[PDB]
Amino acid sequence: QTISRLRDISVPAGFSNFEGMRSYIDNIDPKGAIERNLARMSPLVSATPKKLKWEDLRPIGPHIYNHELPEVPYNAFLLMSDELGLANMTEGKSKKPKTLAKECLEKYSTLRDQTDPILIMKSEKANENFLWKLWRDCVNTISNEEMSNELQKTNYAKWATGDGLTYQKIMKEVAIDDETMCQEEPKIPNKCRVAAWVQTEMNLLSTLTSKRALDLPEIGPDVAPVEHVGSERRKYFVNEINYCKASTVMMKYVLFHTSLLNESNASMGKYKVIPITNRVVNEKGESFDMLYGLAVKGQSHLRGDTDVVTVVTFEFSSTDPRVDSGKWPKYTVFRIGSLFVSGREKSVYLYCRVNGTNKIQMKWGMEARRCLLQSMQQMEAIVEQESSIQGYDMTKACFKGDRVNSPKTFSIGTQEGKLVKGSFGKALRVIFTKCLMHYVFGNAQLEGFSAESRRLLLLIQALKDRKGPWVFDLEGMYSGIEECISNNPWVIQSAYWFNEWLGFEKEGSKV
Amino acid sequence: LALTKGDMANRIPLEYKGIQLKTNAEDIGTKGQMCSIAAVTWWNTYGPIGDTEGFEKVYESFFLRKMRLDNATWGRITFGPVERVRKRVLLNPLTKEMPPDEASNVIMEILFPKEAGIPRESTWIHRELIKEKREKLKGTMITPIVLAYMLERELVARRRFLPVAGATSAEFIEMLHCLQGENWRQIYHPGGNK
Amino acid sequence: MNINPYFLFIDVPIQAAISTTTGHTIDTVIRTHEYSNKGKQYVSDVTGCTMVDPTNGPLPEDNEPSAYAQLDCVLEALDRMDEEHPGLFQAASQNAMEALMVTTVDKLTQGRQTFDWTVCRNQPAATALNTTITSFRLNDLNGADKGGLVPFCQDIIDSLDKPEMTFFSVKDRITRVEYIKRALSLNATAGIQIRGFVLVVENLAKNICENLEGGISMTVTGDNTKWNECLNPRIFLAMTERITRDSPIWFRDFCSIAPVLFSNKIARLGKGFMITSKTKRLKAQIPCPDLFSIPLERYNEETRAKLKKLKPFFNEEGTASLSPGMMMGMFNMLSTVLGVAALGIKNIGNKEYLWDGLQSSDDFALFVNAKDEETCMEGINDFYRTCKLLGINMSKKKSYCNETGFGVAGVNESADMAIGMTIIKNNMINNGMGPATAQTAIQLFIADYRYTYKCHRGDSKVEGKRMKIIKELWENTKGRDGLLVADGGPNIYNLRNLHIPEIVLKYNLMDPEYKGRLLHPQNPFVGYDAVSGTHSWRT
RNA sequence: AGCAAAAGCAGGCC
RNA sequence: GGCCUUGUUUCU
Repeated sequence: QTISRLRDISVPAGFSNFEGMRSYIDNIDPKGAIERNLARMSPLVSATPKKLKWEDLRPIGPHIYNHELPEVPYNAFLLMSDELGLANMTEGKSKKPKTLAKECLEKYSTLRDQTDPILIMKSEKANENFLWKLWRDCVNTISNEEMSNELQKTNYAKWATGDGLTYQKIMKEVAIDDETMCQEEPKIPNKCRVAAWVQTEMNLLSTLTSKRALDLPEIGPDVAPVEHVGSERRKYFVNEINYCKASTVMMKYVLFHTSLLNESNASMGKYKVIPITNRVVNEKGESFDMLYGLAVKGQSHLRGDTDVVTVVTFEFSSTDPRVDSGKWPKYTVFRIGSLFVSGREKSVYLYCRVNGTNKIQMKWGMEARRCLLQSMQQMEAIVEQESSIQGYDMTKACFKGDRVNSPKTFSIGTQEGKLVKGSFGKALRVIFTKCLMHYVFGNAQLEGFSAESRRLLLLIQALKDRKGPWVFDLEGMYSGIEECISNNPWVIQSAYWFNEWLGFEKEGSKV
Repeated sequence: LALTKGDMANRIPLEYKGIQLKTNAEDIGTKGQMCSIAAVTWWNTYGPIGDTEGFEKVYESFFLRKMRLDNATWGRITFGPVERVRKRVLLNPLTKEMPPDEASNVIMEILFPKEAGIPRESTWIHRELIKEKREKLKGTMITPIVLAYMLERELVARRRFLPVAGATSAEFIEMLHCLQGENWRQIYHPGGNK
Repeated sequence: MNINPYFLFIDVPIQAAISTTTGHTIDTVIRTHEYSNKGKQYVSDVTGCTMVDPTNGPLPEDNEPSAYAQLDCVLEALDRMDEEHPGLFQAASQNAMEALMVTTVDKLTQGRQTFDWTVCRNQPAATALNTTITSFRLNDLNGADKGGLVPFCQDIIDSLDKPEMTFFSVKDRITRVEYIKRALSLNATAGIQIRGFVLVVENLAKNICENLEGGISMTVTGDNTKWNECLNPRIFLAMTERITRDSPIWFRDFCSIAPVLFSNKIARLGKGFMITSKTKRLKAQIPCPDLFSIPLERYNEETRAKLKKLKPFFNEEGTASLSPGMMMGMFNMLSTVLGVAALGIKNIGNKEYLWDGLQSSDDFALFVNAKDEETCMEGINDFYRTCKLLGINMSKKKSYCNETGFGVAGVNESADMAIGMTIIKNNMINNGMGPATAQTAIQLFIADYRYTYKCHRGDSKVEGKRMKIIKELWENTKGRDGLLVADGGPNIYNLRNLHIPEIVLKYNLMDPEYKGRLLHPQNPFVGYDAVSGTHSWRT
């Protein structure tokens, strides 16, 4: 009976009793209800759409062009354009990576005990006298057979990987009188300029090297024609990327994240040392055990899913730290040696970054061979568009040219304001490394920018097909775009590439 | 990864070429000692020999699917757009058709002949199906959960909605992905008995 | 050489690149209550808490989202809906009439996230009905003796009138009001005490909905903002009472309960936030119930700026009530019924326009048949106004009017193989994954598995404590292909050979004494589709 | 120190 | 200051 009382309590505005609401609800007139409200409504509550023109498509986020902003750094997790590890030769027996390190560094024992450091680009908080002693004790615990990956209890990693730098949780009734107990602020994203070197890394992780480090396990045979053309396109693609440099990058990253999570599970407190490994075969069949790097992992009791552990990543490098000094503001650069590798000079500087990861990034890094699939189905949609133009299996029109469709030139780059036409394999390498670099430095701002720019891409598509869309809020869309273009180096340079592409469609859309 | 007690823990070895295979303690949930995975390969290379009756007999429908694959013929790969109909069709070609509640009851009657119950009319029409497979299950000791799972797999239908075009028979519903996707179809003919 | 990855789009169309084209709680509460601040505000007495109500408020004067809606417009919209539905209210009422007689308490177990009434947190509906038995059957509630849902709902709608209560949590005795409100509160949870009731109204909406459906045509496409956060239960109750007005008296006694309990839904205030002593280096945690009990100046700008608007709807016992609201959707087909009713008006004022839009979920698409383009403009204007009349808001930010036109699973070996293959199988069949993508997905899955359990090929140059015995078997057997992948050997899959398990594809080429070593029925360690055997084992 | 825009982590227990 | 689940986590 209290339920009946509350049933009367949920009377809307206007009636008194729920019985009165019911006798109202079955004995009221239908007509004369809505159009009187239409005459009653405001003359301002409206939508009032608006036809879309070219001239409102302004440069997205022109605050990047102001020259009183700091340079876009390189704040990813490893090194991509400047990879260098040593030159090795083994049989093909997949050894333990301890022995891979104990082999490859012992081969180049010019850098065995180069105990003469020369500090180069030391940043605001990185200190010389914990990194150097840390790295020398670490590599003096690679070249001995006491055991496998560990370290010793020292203060050096206790500074550069961070014991004791969390607070002490204490009951809250004494957290009332102390006026210092204040809520934090959000992280202020420092706005940053356009990129002038990430263009070179899209110029350099798309070049045919002489290396290949990709294996794929075999499948069963085939007799079906769909399987014939499926494996046909698959082998053409995997032939056309296997000598890219990003394949080496990809397999470095995958082996790195795999070893990282597996040893973080298998070692929680013993500070491991992981060789950064990627075996790469040559053209003829000889293997290479390329070691470039050593890592350091601190104490790793990981309860939930946003626990983090400090991953210091040493990595031997070739090109000098003295060209774009803003690119490396978290790069401690010791100097250890130099190697006349084949011809002239290349130096040895190891770049002692400090860094950290959470388990979503590790598990999401173990998955990072997935980007092959996205690039593959992107290529699939491209060639199904092309065969929708012609009518049958027409990747044979792409690699050699069929009866009607020549291998078509694809616009990829632009020199002095004039376009260049790369080959098909060039563009497929490009699509692959785009979906990779979408992963490499990918955080939530990129998903935000992509999920909001997709509508503008659809809009400019419909503008290209003369459909003439109508948008209620251009300022809403643009505010949604440039709310988050702040400080992730793929995002800003994607916006610059957008502005140049928009300028090209503007100058080419005169008819 | 525990073990059943007794001589069962003596047909595997303890240590083989340095590798461990089992433990020597006792657990607390099922009160046993653990094993390896090198044990599960050691039994595949060097264990005692089994028998090969019933294992053929209780799984037959997927062998029928196997020979339907191996007797099939393909045709032409097509191109161009397609139009599909989101239709609920039977997915796999079922052996025999019966309601699932009385089906579970009559396979429970097959399992327990003394605890079968009363002879009903469905049991009276299905008694020849009872006997003609009760004569099949004699030569083995396959576990009743395995028997019941294969029987409920071989006797209950499967209806879900999906886009489809061309054919409607459940063999084609099983092979629709080799038939067609979204811009291509494949002429295909299944083989053997359907 | 300057290069630009967007330069694909000079040739390839962008419509083909589709694959690459506590704080939340309090902000949701503010976005609900902010939309009808100046509406009607009637204070309850069973709780006495502040409970604001957007029914029959004044009309807004802006473009922002709101919640204001009169009643009789909704009532006659559903009336005209019934005028296009001859006896479909009668049909749905009789359908629930035959459905409710067979209602048992069976439908509880499918509740992988489901709130309970004692533990104060989420359960997978496991001990839900058992807790109802051990906490109600000592209070002379008796429904499981018959097993039907109907005596259970009868004595549970009689249960809140009991002034005291006694149950084992230790034991516990409380009085009436907390016995009510502890069953009222939602942590986007639900209530198992009302889950059957909302299932009744949900299948009511199912029976309602499942049978349903020169002149320049502009068209639109868009969703609706604050869609959970702007509707209201009073409109729900008037809807279901309009439906039951030809039903017998017990149905109107019983169908008018679910919007009653959604007409007093309290809300739990999340986990909380935190503070910082940057020098003293000691912290604490202000939890869900005790937000305002603090120095209110000792927060940031943002929490203080939210609480300064929150506070006049705050229960003193730490869970603020939201008299409108829907909270991530649990009346989804019912709100869909409301939305398609909003679409079905099809004219106002009899101008030179007409609508033929189709139903959908919270998103939609219109088909406006009008005379000239300006008639389309005014018709879209009055469509937005009429949709505004029902407490609904159209998103003008995510729309475009236009001219017409996850790796390996890991429970065993064999069924792991089977489940991965059927995931890739159904993913191929549903959304049109291209065959090269799944063909490579087979390879990436085999590489995932052959890392996961170290079962590589014996003719490889991998090492390991596991792989040596596999190599030993390889140099032992004459069965040049008849192995399964957890014991070395190849993998023989492709696009076609998908719906078979392992052993019942590789039995024919298999070795006799090897398969006799495999299919031994005295296998001591053993305790989609599958096949029994040695590999079918568990922890 | 470093990571990351759900207020968190850079240990717990003893 | 000790314990946090004896290890080999060897991608053609």
